[PDB]
Amino acid sequence: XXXXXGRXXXXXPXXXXTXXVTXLXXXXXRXYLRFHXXXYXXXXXXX
Amino acid sequence: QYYRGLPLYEKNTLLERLKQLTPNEIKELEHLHDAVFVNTGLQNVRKVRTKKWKKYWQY
Repeated sequence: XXXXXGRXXXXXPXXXXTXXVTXLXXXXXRXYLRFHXXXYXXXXXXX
Repeated sequence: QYYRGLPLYEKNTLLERLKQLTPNEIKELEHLHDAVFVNTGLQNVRKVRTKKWKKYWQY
């Protein structure tokens, strides 16, 4: 019906500023250290 | 009014506008229509999913 010259345009529904736009194509119209290895009792203990 | 995203057209005024346009502008038309269709679909799924997520958080 609406198809024009081999083009299948059929599958279409047919029934501030106020600009006007064209329809169908819109455009303007833990762990804490332990004592060892912490450097005491490694220089100490006079007993 | 709108079919999916597109508004409804009238036969008489429509059959003139599409006669006006150029084959170089049909591709742009297809892509604008894809954009509007997918945008409407995403709007709908957004509504549905937000309802379901509210129910999920409540549960």
